[PDB]
Amino acid sequence: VYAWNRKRISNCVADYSVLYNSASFSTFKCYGVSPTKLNDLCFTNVYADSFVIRGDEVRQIAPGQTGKIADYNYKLPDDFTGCVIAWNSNNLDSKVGGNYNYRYRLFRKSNLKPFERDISTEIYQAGSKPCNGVEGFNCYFPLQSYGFQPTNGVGYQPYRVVVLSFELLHAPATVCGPKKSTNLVKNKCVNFNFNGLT
Amino acid sequence: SALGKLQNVVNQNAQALNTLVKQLSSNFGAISSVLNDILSRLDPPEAEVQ
Amino acid sequence: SALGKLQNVVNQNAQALNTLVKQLSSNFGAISSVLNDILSRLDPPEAEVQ
Repeated sequence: VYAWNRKRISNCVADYSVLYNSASFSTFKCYGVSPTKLNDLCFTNVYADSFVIRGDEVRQIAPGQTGKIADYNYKLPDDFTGCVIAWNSNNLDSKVGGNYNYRYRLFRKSNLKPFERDISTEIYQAGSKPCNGVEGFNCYFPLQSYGFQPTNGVGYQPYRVVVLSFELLHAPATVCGPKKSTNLVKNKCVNFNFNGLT
Repeated sequence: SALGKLQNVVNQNAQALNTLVKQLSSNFGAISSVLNDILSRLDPPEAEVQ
Repeated sequence: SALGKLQNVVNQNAQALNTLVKQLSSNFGAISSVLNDILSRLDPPEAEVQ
């Protein structure tokens, strides 16, 4: 989550109906757009932000949330449009001895901007005493690992979260829905849909 | 500027119409100022609010 | 009460200005009538609503 992966999606036709109709996702929650209207609109600036978090932290992947990974790992803007996708991954991203490959930023001086990534492995000064880049008393590494075990209860089990981020109509669009194009008629009153513009 | 009294009335009426037309471009706190965009993007429970 | 006609105009203008000032002390359903108190007591998602 501190180094969440951002992938650009462009120049493709996207069928979001296979995402709504799939029951694999525990949370399929969209904010600035209806989930069922995604096949009827055209988009550009589509971004997929992929990371792994806890079970109780899936509420913090939302606009306007106060939280820990919201402030120091992954921040969403107040005017965010898109969909947050979360599904349980205890069968894949957990080990009986402890899966420690997923890390979060426990310590930071200030909250992040929306869509800001911090991968800097610099030390934090948690006390009055300066640390000088060396661990010690009140000097801790900012990145700490999750202790994922399959025997743990819900709320702490690993969840895979993908955030789809869009922009609405304010640019030429390259990602569209599976709606078929009709022929054009001249000099008649029609209700048209040009790339999501109705 | 001889006929300024009539031109003031004409300008005031045209300016009032222009302001009234310009006010459609404001979203007033909604996600968009275009009704078609809201009706094509959202379900009726939240489109009702917008 | 000889000059009541001018005094009414002066009183109405002063009273309208005083009422416009006193409307700032009303919260209009918000938690406080002061913007600084709202900005200091709440996060921007709810401070925006207030």
